[PDB]
Amino acid sequence: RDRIPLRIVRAESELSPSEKAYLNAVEKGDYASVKKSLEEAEIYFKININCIDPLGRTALLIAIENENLELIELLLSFNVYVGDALLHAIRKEVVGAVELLLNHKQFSEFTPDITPIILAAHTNNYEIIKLLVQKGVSVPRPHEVDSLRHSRSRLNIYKALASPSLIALSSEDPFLTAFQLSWELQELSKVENEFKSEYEELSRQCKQFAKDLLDQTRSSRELEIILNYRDDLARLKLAIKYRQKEFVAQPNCQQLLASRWYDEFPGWRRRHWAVKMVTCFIIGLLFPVFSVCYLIAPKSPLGLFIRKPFIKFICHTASYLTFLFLLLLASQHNRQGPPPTIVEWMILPWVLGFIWGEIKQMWDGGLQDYIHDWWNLMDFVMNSLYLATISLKIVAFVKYSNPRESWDMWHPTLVAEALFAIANIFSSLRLISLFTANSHLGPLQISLGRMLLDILKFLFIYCLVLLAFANGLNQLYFYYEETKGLSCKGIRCEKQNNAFSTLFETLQSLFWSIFGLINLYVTNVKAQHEFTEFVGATMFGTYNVISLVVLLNMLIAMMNNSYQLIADHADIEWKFARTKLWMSYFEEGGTLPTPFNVIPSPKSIGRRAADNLRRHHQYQEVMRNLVKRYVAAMIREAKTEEGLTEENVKELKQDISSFRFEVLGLLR
Amino acid sequence: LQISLGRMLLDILKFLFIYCLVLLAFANGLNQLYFYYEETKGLSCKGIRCEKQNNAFSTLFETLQSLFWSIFGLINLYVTNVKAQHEFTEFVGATMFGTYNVISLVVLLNMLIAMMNNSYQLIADHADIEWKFARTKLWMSYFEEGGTLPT
Amino acid sequence: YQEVMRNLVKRYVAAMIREAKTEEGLTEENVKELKQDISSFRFEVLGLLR
Amino acid sequence: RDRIPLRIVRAESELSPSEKAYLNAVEKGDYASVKKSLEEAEIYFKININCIDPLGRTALLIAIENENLELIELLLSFNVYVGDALLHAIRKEVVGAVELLLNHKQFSEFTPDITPIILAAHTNNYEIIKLLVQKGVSVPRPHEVDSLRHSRSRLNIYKALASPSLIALSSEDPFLTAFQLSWELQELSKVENEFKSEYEELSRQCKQFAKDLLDQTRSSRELEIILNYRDDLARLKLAIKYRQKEFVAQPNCQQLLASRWYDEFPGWRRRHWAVKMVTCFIIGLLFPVFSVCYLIAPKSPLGLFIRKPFIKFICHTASYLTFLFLLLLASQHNRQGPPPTIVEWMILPWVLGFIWGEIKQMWDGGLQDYIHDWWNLMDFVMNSLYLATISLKIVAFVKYSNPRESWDMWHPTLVAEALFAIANIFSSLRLISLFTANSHLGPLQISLGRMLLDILKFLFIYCLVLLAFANGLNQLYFYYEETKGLSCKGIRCEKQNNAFSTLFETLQSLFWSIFGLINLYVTNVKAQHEFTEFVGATMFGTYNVISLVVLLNMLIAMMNNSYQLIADHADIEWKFARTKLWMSYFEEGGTLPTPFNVIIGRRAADNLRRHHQYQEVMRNLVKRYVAAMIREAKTEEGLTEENVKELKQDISSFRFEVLGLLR
Amino acid sequence: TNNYEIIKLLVQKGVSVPRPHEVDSLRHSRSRLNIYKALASPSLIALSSEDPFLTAFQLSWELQELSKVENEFKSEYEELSRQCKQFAKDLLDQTRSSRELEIILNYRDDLARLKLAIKYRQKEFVA
Ligand SMILES: CCCCCCCCCCCCCCCC(=O)OC[C@H](COP(=O)(O)O)OC(=O)CCCCCCCCCCCCCCC
Ligand SMILES: CCCCCCCCCCCCCCCC(=O)OC[C@H](COP(=O)(O)O)OC(=O)CCCCCCCCCCCCCCC
Ligand SMILES: CCCCCCCCCCCCCCCC(=O)OC[C@H](COP(=O)(O)O)OC(=O)CCCCCCCCCCCCCCC
Ligand SMILES: CC(C)CCC[C@@H](C)[C@H]1CC[C@H]2[C@@H]3CC=C4C[C@@H](OC(=O)CCC(=O)O)CC[C@]4(C)[C@H]3CC[C@]12C
Ligand SMILES: CC(C)CCC[C@@H](C)[C@H]1CC[C@H]2[C@@H]3CC=C4C[C@@H](OC(=O)CCC(=O)O)CC[C@]4(C)[C@H]3CC[C@]12C
Ligand code: NA
Ligand code: NA
Repeated sequence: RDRIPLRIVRAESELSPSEKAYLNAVEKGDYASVKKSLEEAEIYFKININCIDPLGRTALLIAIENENLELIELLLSFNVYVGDALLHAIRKEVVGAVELLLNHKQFSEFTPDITPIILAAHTNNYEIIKLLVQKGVSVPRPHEVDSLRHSRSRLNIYKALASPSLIALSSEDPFLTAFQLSWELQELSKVENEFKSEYEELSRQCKQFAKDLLDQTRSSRELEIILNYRDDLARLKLAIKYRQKEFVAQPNCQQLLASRWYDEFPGWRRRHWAVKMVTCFIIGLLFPVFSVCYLIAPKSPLGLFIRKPFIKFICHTASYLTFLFLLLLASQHNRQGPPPTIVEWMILPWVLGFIWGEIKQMWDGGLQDYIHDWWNLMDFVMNSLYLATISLKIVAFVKYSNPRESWDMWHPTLVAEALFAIANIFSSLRLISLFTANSHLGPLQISLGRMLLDILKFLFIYCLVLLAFANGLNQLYFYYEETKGLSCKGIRCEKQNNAFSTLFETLQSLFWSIFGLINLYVTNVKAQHEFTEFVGATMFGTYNVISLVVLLNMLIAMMNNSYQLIADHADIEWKFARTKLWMSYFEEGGTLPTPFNVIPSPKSIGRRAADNLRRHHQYQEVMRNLVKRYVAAMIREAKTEEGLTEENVKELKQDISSFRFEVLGLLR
Repeated sequence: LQISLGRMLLDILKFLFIYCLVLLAFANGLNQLYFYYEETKGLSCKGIRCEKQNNAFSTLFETLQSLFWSIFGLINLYVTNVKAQHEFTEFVGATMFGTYNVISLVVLLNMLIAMMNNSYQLIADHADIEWKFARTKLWMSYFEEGGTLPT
Repeated sequence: YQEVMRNLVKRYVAAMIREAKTEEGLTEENVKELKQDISSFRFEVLGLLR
Repeated sequence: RDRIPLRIVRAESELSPSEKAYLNAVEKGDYASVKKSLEEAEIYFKININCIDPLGRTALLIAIENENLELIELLLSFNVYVGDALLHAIRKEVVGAVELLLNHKQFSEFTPDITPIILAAHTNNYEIIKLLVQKGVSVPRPHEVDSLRHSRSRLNIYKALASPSLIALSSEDPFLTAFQLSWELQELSKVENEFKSEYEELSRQCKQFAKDLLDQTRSSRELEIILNYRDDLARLKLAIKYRQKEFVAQPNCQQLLASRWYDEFPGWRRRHWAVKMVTCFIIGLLFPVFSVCYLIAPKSPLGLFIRKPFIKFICHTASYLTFLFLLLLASQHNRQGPPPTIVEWMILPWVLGFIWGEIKQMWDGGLQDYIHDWWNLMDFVMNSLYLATISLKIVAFVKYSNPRESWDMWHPTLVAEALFAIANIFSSLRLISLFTANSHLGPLQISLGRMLLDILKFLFIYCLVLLAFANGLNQLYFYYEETKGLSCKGIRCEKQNNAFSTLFETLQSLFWSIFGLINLYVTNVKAQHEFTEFVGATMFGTYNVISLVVLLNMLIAMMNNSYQLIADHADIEWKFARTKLWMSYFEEGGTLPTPFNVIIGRRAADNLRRHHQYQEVMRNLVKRYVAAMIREAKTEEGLTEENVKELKQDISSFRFEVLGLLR
Repeated sequence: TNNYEIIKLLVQKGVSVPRPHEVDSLRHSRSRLNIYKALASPSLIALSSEDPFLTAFQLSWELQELSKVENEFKSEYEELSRQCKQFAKDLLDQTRSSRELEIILNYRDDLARLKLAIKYRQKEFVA
């Protein structure tokens, strides 16, 4: 028509105008008119007590929303249907919920999984949670042997258990509850792609709660009581095990790890940086001097001097540097390859030292925690190529005796030299992993290492573009141009005669055509077919546009967004890996670096219950202090939020209005 | 503008030490693989800079020049041949040179672009107040007497 | 110089105490102040009328 | 020592504890204890009335800060030294300043340039400004024939004049006041390096005020009364003249300009885009048909057809496209050259049309507004190369008669062909300036054009790096090499024989070595000097690192920050240039594109009628605007603490009055 | 808390602060950071300082070079040094009249206060 008719499609019963006067009496703060209207309401005919608006509000709630406790005492003095009014008393953090605890299909606003203590934990109010635990309320355990209720109810249970007040109260130790809950919520967010950000939010909440308990640690003996609690530094090991990147790199914790890392050094971190370079240089030069000791006399000044973990790092990395200067020296110095040089004879204790060090590293931690870090996998590939290299040198020495250059092209000396060179690339890229100790080159290296996983998602797409244009240029050019009468037959050849002939040759031609290293005369046919040459050069041109312009600048943009997202969490991430580095040098069994790891390098009971009860009650005493001052601290921080909702004005408004209705009731 | 670039230089110089260790890495590899495989001293010109590029991976210093100039498009593929017939060492050497070009030109250099995107975003907030500090360091070196009558 | 700094510290302290007022954010404890400024007045007037 | 002592270094007098009881009688709202203590204060024994805290807090101010008007009436009933208390009544927007207006070296908190109406304009409260204009208060004019007071006082005067309530009140028309003040504050921010962001902030305030008056225009006849007010569309021409990029691209004004741009197309902007391409294609094909008319009969359907400005754009740009397809056709077709082909005989009316069009464009607007836009300068260079081309063709035809290739190397046919080709590059890059009409290719082109000025600041640094490494590589390679036997002698040759020989050759070698186009055998010496070859290749290497690894990625980062700063304002600043494109086709005298370009008391009655009509419309807009901003002052989603300081005394004074009536 | 009135109420009774330098470990660095956090407030420097520009400059220098010493608590001492560097600019902002500004920027205990400001890297005092 010309107009639209607006009618209430979903009908509401509404209420008798006398009932509207009763709900006008309440919420205005009338202690007189509500009492008069309820005494009238005893007579059944005039009005009903449990009257409900078309918009919620069944009488009792209005006395909670407009926070007035005398009307709650008046309505609970009568028989008002409570229903879910206790839960509405929990949301607003009204501590008049005592009056709903101590005393006394209908459109419940809440999902029916909600018990009072679940919604008490969601509001994170310490007082109401203490008021509900004192009566005794349980939570269901989450594990299982129609579908929205199950995942919603499990997320409400984990959302309730992850609150820092059912972990401050009702936990034997809140650090294990925060750590194990952060683990179960993280690994639970990986299970369900749906509800991913909510379980990640809860795991971030548990990871922040533990740092906010560390922040309350004064008097550093308490910090050692926390970080030594074995049910060494067992708590830190268990914190690094659960990836608690904010528990570690608390500034209190790094004081403990930094002093532990600097045993006898005095004000080492106060000296000049060039003096630090001189001390690290001359300690790095004397690494066989300190490590011949601890084999002669481990109870000695030099034997106790390498037991200090900052000196273990300079001895371990200094030994590794001399291994690398010796590999620099290897290339500056017969098919029957024997001891080719004195260099290799010097190399074998270092290589057996790294193989022993990686097997010894795999004897503790397991292949899961070993295979989690990428540098250990790089050590596996490196040392595997060292075993292949020395095995092909031995096998090359036996059963071979002498053409100069002519050889089998799979002669094991050549494969030994090639795998040796690849193992030198992988061996001398380990110095990058030495950057996490430095404070300037540290966070940079870990930000790049964090962008690598976003690059490797991108190169898949590029590999499918390579398979695409490789199929296309091979298919078009394996008939038209083929040369078998040529001398050098590859892209490498100075002439570049065949590029797209075969598929592997085409993959090399496109991969090298990322760079400016393959010329156009590549795409010419020895015959005279200008159509297939033009189609092939257009094929190669759109490859260069999609790869060089379309995708590589998308990779730049992707690393711009990823590096923006990384550098926020760079400092707290760097220090977690710096502790991982530091805390691998605290333990004994791990001193005496690689050439001295196995041999000197060749010239070529009621007291258990007493300590458990001692340490247990001591730790629970410290926890009692930390949970006390923590709950006081967060309650303090609840007050300061710099924002006032509209229901605070709703509280002041009735504070004035009920006082008006009472003074005017006493004056008239 | 000049002071924002001067501000980004200290973040570049932290970056080039990583690249120097990558140069040390692939230089150790390509020297170690190509010092025996090929040599040939019967050349009129004998380096990368020559018109034919005869020996590039032969010496460590020659390999450092070959990788550094292979950042740019200035070193051709026929560099990685062997005068003898060893297709395996030529392929492993060209794969090592290829992963050098991927790590240096595709991953390392665009990470440097991203790093200068974040650093230049962090600098240009405090650009106006830090330009004028250096402008008064320039101005206030001309207020005193004893420094007039130029060079 | 101490007279000039007397003037600057005077008008500076006045300026920052002026800027403490205009923060565009009220914490909840301000409502905790107004609520007791009504509540004590309630329990005093009701103490004088009863 | 072991401690550090803390003493009050800047000591002041401490008020007598009775005076502390008097200043504790105020700040609580006592209407009884203040009155008793002041009646006691008439006796000079116990308390002086004008008592001052060590922290401001004069007795009167506390009654203003804690906003209580009855204590202001009580203190002004007595003789309290007011001083600067009126100004403190202005800051808090207390409308009890009436009581300080109608009635009645000391540490003034304010700079002594501050009159009441300047600080009334800084607070932007309409009511207090109306209360001070009704008494009659003037502002000093800013112009001049010890130094902080002068620039601070001028910035307070311009800060007061730029407020949208001394422009809503006290201005004959607030659009000229907003436009001219935005101009004077922008061009005043360019004068003073210091205080740049503050005058730019005030000019942005004036530029927002005008758009916020156009937002109050309902009933589109009012919008035409505003946008036609000549003291055509004179107010939009004057708005584009003052770079009011937010006045233009209000959504109300772009409907007037869009409907003006579409005269007799009923709902053109609703059709399918391919149908739009067909209509623009066949109107673009019939350009000579519509433009032979308006020469035959300008009072005719086809003569009035080309007077519509959307059809002028398709005829002008379609004619320009056929000029460019004809330049494509020129290269697909004797020292003493003629007008050699039929092509250039066809070209000459096109070229004389553009020269006439640019001289005709320079007859109106002046060389300042003409030289402000860059495409007009590009037209100047293009048509200058056209004059040089045809002049060297005519000069080449006379006094020359025939070696086919062996020529002078400066022979005017070659210079004519080279300048003709450069003029074709410049001529066929004008199609990019056709992008502002399109809604998808529009804001992109203007964002790139706004990054160009940030690129050109960067290339001067790069030119100094070129002079640096060019001085080095020339200085090192001038001696060691100079192959003067080679058949081909430069970088462009097949062998690249001498590249760092001379300075110009070195500049070409480094510039082309930005790209991968110069090999390494360039840096050899014909002699055997490995040290100078290595130092030269290290200099060339550090040139490649500074230019390609540091300098060019810094340019990428710079364009990342600049493009982030541009794309916030990209859409509004696109539409300003789109109305600069649109509004150049509204006027007559400018039709008939390039090849067809050449070949009395009633005045006072209309001035009073338009003047009183426009003042009535502005009466309505200022009324509903002031109502709109006073509505928006209420909703700010933030309460300062002094609101709680108002409610707390509104309870406290009521307490000390009820307790005064019951006891 | 940076409240001027309560600080004036406590200085009038006479209260001292320990000096930070010395010849179990959380109390020492936490107590040191509370002492420097208290001395860096712009009301102990408005009161209880002979001249607050030298106190702001020298405290910004000791808090910056103290943040370089301790890698832990780095952002907190940098925050306090930024607070001291903002305080000096917020005292310049209160300079009305050219003559006063020259009294400040000529105070040798030339332009000695500008030279001493550039010496302490006060990039917001300058500009
Ligand atoms: C598809 C999944 C991957 C992501 C999607 C990619 C988006 C689609 C890519 C578009 C296809 C590439 C264009 C066609 C290639 C081509 O023409 O290459 C084919 C040939 C190139 O020369 P040949 O003909 O000799 O091969 O084109 C020509 O004949 C010459 C004229 C064409 C000019 C090309 C204009 C396109 C602009 C591309 C360069 C942009 C540079 C950016 C810097 C300003
Ligand atoms: C390690 C510390 C530094 C940072 C970490 C770097 C991350 C790991 C880098 C991955 C290794 C590089 C890939 C291997 C190189 C290689 O294959 O090079 C080795 C050869 C290249 O040709 P040759 O065999 O002739 O040498 O590979 C081939 O045989 C041809 C088929 C392989 C195709 C490569 C596909 C990988 C994609 C890389 C290009 C991406 C371009 C991006 C634009 C879209
Ligand atoms: C100065 C104002 C401009 C801005 C300031 C620029 C910052 C300073 C620039 C540093 C100087 C450049 C380095 C020296 C050039 C050079 O060595 O070039 C000189 C030569 C290059 O080969 P030649 O010796 O044959 O010339 O160096 C060598 O001999 C080979 C070994 C050096 C390896 C260079 C390692 C530096 C890393 C630079 C590449 C980074 C690539 C980034 C992608 C990962
Ligand atoms: C080929 C060999 C002979 C040398 C190749 C490596 C060296 C040239 C450089 C490259 C990386 C540098 C390393 C990078 C990082 C560190 C960590 C850094 O250790 C610290 O920061 C000390 C701990 C602290 O700072 O508290 C100083 C030494 C070291 C190993 C550097 C030692 C010198 C290295 C190995
Ligand atoms: C793709 C390469 C080969 C360039 C093609 C040459 C021309 C045919 C193209 C280049 C730019 C195009 C122009 C770019 C922008 C416009 C504006 C546009 O005009 C409008 O938007 C109509 C007004 C409106 O949309 O309200 C449509 C035509 C036109 C001139 C285009 C016409 C066709 C042009 C001249
Ligand atoms: Na390992
Ligand atoms: Na023009």
